Amino acid sequence: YGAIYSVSGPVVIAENMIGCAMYELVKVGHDNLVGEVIRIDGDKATIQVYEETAGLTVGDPVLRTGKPLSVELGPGLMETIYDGIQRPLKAIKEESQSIYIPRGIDTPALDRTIKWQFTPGKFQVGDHISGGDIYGSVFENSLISSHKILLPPRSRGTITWIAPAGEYTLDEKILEVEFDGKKSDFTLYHTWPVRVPRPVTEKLSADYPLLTGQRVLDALFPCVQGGTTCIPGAFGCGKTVISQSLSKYSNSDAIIYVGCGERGNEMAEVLMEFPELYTEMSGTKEPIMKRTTLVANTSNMPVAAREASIYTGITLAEYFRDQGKNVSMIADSSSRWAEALREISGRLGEMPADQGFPAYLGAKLASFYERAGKAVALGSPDRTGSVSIVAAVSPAGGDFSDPVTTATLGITQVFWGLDKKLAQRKHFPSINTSVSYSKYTNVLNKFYDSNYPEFPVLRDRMKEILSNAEELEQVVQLVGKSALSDSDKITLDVATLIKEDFLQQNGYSTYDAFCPIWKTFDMMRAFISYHDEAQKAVANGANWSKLADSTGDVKHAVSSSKFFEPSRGEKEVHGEFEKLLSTMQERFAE
Amino acid sequence: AVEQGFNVKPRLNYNTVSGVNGPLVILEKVKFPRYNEIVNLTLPDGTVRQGQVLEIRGDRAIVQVFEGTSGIDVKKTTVEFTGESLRIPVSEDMLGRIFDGSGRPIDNGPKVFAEDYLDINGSPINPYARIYPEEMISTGVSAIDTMNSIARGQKIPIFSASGLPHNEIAAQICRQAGLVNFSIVFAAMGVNLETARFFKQDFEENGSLERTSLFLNLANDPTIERIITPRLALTTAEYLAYQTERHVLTILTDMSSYADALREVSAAREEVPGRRGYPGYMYTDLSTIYERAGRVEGRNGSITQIPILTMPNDDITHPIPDLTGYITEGQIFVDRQLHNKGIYPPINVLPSLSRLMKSAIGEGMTRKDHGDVSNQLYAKYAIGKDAAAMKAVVGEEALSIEDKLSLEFLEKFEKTFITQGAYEDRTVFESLDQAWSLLRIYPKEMLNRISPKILDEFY
Amino acid sequence: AVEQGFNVKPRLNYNTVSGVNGPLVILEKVKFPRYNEIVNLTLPDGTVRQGQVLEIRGDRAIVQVFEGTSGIDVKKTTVEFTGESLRIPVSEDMLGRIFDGSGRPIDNGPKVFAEDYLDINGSPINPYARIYPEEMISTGVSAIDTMNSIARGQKIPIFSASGLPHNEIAAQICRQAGLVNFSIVFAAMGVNLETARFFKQDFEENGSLERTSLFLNLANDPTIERIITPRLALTTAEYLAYQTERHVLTILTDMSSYADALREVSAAREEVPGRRGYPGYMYTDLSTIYERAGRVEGRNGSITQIPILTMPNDDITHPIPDLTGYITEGQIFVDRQLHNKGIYPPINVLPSLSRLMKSAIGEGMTRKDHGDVSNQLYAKYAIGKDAAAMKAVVGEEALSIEDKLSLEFLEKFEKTFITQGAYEDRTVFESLDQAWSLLRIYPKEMLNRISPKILDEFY
Amino acid sequence: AFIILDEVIKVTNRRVNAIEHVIIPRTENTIAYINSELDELDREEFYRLKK
Ligand SMILES: Nc1ncnc2c1ncn2[C@@H]1O[C@H](COP(=O)(O)OP(=O)(O)O)[C@@H](O)[C@H]1O
Ligand SMILES: [Mg+2]
Repeated sequence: YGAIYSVSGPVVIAENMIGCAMYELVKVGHDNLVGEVIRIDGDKATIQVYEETAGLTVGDPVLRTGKPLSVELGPGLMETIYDGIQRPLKAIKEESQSIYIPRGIDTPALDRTIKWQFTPGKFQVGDHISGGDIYGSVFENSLISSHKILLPPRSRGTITWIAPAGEYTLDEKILEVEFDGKKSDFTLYHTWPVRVPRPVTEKLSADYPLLTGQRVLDALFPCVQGGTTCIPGAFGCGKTVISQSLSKYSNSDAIIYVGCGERGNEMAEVLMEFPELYTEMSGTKEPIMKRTTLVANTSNMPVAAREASIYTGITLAEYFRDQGKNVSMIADSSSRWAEALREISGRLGEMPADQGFPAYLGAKLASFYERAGKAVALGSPDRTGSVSIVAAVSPAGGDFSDPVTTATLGITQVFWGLDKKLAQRKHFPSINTSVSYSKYTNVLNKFYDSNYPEFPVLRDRMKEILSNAEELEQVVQLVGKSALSDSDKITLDVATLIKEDFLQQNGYSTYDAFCPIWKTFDMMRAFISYHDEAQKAVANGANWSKLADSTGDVKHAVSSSKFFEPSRGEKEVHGEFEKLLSTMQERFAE
Repeated sequence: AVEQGFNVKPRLNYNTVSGVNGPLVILEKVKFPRYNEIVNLTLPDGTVRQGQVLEIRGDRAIVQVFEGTSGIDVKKTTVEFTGESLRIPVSEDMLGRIFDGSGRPIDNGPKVFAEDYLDINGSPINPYARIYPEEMISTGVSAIDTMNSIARGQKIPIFSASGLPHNEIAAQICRQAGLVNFSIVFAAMGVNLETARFFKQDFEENGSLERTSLFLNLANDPTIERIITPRLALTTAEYLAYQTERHVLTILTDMSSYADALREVSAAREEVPGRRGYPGYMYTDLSTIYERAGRVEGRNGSITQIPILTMPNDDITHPIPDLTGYITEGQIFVDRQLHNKGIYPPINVLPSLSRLMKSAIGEGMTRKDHGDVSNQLYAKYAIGKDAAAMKAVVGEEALSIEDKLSLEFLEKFEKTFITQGAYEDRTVFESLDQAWSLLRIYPKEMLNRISPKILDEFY
Repeated sequence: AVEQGFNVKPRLNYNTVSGVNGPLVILEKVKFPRYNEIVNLTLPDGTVRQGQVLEIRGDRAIVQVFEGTSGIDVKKTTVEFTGESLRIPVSEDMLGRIFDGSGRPIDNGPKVFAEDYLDINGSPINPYARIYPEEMISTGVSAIDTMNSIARGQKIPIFSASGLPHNEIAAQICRQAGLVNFSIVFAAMGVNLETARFFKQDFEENGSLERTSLFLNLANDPTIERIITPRLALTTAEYLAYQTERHVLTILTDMSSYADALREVSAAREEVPGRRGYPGYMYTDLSTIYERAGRVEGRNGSITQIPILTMPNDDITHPIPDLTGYITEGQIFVDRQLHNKGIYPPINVLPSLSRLMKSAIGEGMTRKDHGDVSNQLYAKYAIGKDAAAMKAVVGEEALSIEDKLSLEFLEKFEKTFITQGAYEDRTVFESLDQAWSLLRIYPKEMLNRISPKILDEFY
Repeated sequence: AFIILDEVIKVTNRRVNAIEHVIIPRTENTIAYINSELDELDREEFYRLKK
């Protein structure tokens, strides 16, 4: 039982506290505001309070909880909204019955009143169970039809008693583990520190791709189920829109939408839009909120909660990976996580290193990003999970020289750079093709050879065409496009068509909200075939002006290929592109 | 039944002052100091100045004096600790009242008969209790009503510079900001008497004094009260919009001056500074101010912030406009180049943005062509700017037919579509029709951004 | 030799821990705290964490424990002082093993059976004992081995952007490096885990591990271990080359990551950042790390170095590239344009050069035509780039014969010569034969930089 | 053809002279001014950190 000796804002300094440990949650103030000890200068212990410090006096009691920042992993978190810590916003609103968030409210992270259906696994009484093993399967939602009740890691022993199949709550004990003499009891849920990576048996090389839906991403700069991506760009540029596109339409079996340093209306829009959309991943179409978790931390919440929400989201995604679900966490404003870190460092007084950011920014970002990757969860039965980290970065002023942008760029494998010039012209997704890259093409060659063999060649051809046309456009701006070669004009026209009808899609329009892998491959083949036909016909001797005048119909058909609706299914859409290739081949004869 | 309590709490008068560094007064022997607590500094002259506690040691309590530290001594200055944070007396009678930066009335009227005392800092509105703003405000400005739409519950600042008519544009929006009436809570933070008188005259002529509240912290007023003014105005707006179910249109002006006040306080505290000396927590403070605007579940009211931000050197990369654009839901960009060209409103549509346009400019709410027309106008205006640069650098004859058409489109877009003049009141549908008249210059083949169905229907 | 090691030195266990600020652990009442002394903290939970002391005072040491300070308690935290700085147990058998950032083997094999304990800092090489690099190290990368030669004992860095395959080129060079005995020492710092496993399986499955002492340091691995890793690699290289008489060719990866680690280590000691946030003594630290390489007169071994940087924002004016270019001789550039246009290696020869190339490309070593062929290839590649730019300006037909042939050479050069499979090995002689095959599309008179005797004998 | 070539050559030579004499000093001076301004900002940040 300590006492506040200083407040000076969000960072209280409680005195007469011996035995404290770093990043230990104390209960500051009479309202039991939670905190995290971040400097122990002897008896005193600097504490970053996760709530609004306004009224804390010198002499209020501070007590040490005896546990680092821990989330309540378990069934009950598949449609809820969580604050920077793990506090159900719906439960807070239903309990306090107020439009605001009550200060220091203590609501359990999981609903203890919901009776969860339980069905025991292959493990029986007397068997030797290891941490991470499965001993149950709780039916949570229609989409999450089997929430495996994992035995907590770093907790093993011999099963002494297991509950039979029935409806249990989150507080009723389900398993009794003998362990080394001390018979522990395990309920449905289990806590786990957020800054400690969840154990895995062995991480693997992520192979299957994360189908973002966006043509630019999924074609030129692909991501894999388990990869780390960044989407840096100034305010605007569509970082949040790309994030929500991968949140709505993706191949992931679960998703944690972290919103650190994000507008409250962004979370409101997510909560209003997600229940409308449906996916057929399960047997029948089910709402998105049955497989989406929101760690929503608005920008006005304390910077400590901004720091904590990233780790809470990543550890929830790690839990759902340990269950064997291909998760794709989408962090929003990792630059705002870095800004919260910078503010905390400034309040502490630590010397900033790069552009005001703390020196350990790179270490923190690496520790957060390394939690990703496909991995086999420890314990039996074996099952493979994945945590794709699609984190959005918002560098100050739109310059990619920011310290957070540089650290994230060095750490991650994919980079969907956005350009303010393209964003302002409403050329969304506004991907800066020159700078954007993906290091997962070498891995994805295998999947492409399996599914769409011509995809890597077409992607390389389009990248070469875009680079050549960028060089030609620079030369045109330099020299007034005087007596340009016929092939050069062909490349310029084809690349302009590609930029205006393949790299530009309205993510909110019904037809181009989601471009599947098959549709984008067919469109890529159509564009490449059009370019090749123009090249061959002009090399035969045809003038490019007359050829364009004659093939304007084919060009308009290739343009309308973006208007082709993917809702018709593969059979209808693939046949439609078959006619386009036939029409394109017909113009070659003429 | 409303529960309000009669209670008398004695307040300690601390004569011990041990430092008056800058705008900060440092006490020495405070008994159990309370963070963010209002104190009254009885000067030796006799006048009392409000103060707020920014940091407490074991016995010290650093106090920032809102009315400045000019005239504060140590021997005869007594600090009276009120024991509670600042609570502005809010009432439905505040409409039609003109208050100072510290909430004291200056309209030659009585002190507000308090209906309740609300904390200035407020509380974070529950994200689950928020409503996505979908109702589009049909501001008379064509450059806004089209191509950057404002909704009820949006926080859309006006990024301007020194000399640009940001005051005129915001006053125009306030005059004509109906749906496709709005109560106004106007917060003045260090603006000059010219701007304050313009706004007051603007409201009186349009009849807004029946339903407006002004917090005029003029340039003559102390600079530290620029910190307290926006919180007062926004808690008044929150009270009206939620507890009264009104539709408040909060108009903050000189948020750059507010940030300068923060920098003055941050520099005095010797805290570790951010970019350009601004506090490292300026993002959090600006977010706390901005995020007090939006619609709330159950309540039938809303807050629509339009904070007039003046970029210091017309550079959007400055920390204040950067953080404001990162926090808020868009921005209205006022262009010095357009003002030099003589275009009013000089709203540069390209840097301007409205994140709620996507949901507020759909079918049903407005015409089915709003989004397509906005995207096409944006694309053609960008092409026009590129063509103007090409004409400036390379010879004009080298420009293609598309380049010449796009130059003509830029000329008629800036000189006929953006140019509106005050009191014009272009309806959203009329603005869309004029935008189509602009887009009819191009053949239907060139209009890539327009969907084929809309192109067939409206061209 | 090493016989004084038969001494048992008791280790002081200090329970006294004054403060725990950030990544540091501030002790108190220490007996005699040696600077840079390795420290083994014992957390109350029982976990042991290594540490290195940063600042020393009177009976007070600031220990910068690895893996952060999460869990460090003042009351119960034993601190064990190893009265010696960090040292690695070098051996001739550590060729074929993989070690962590701290020098701990992460192979399935045992801890390395020591032959000596060398201080990781090392001692500067006597300039009077240093020898000008003479012979060539053959690299499978034809572009490097032909146009930017690597001489035994020089420091030639590879400059790359973030997305370019600098790590893949590093693995290729480590797999295919050889003399035209050899023992590569590989150090990767701040490397992503996918790239680390890529290095693991590549070196294990291509037989390159029997000659490589791989030093992998993960991005999530301790930052002080990231500092230590290049020192470890250079100490192992010094051992092998000078006390074993073999050639090493260390390949340090992510000098940008090492610089960021240096940034964090410097700012933890309360030091102002230098120009771009990096410490001012970054030049001295990088000079130590680089100049730890080179040949010596007494010994027949050599230490070549290929520190592979990652230029932030692809800026050469960046401090890490600037200081690396200053200290090292030559530079190899990986080009984003080349990466977009094609496949490995995206190395462009126009900005990439080797300063001691003339020594490596000699008469007795490799072939006598190497210098002439490389100069001719560079000149004709420059002319090909000029012709490619000129074609879109003055039309394809109007280009001269020496420009059309140069364009054809540029195509066959960027598409066949530079373009190399990630697994195919090109000897120096085979690369020169291919270079001649490209150069034979010209008339014998066109090739002007090549000596007439070489032209008569090879063309 | 000679007249057209003379006009084109005159326009091109005027363009080269303009590019060099105007743009290259202009862009070089802009680069120098930007470098000086960011150097001043870095110096101010360094002074604040030293304080
Ligand atoms: N793919 C897209 N399709 C349609 N509109 C987009 C797309 N990407 C961005 N936008 C537009 O950009 C605006 C703001 O983008 P947003 O993602 O909110 O920026 P930020 O990343 O700064 O949050 C939105 O109003 C939206 O209409
Ligand atoms: Mg966002």
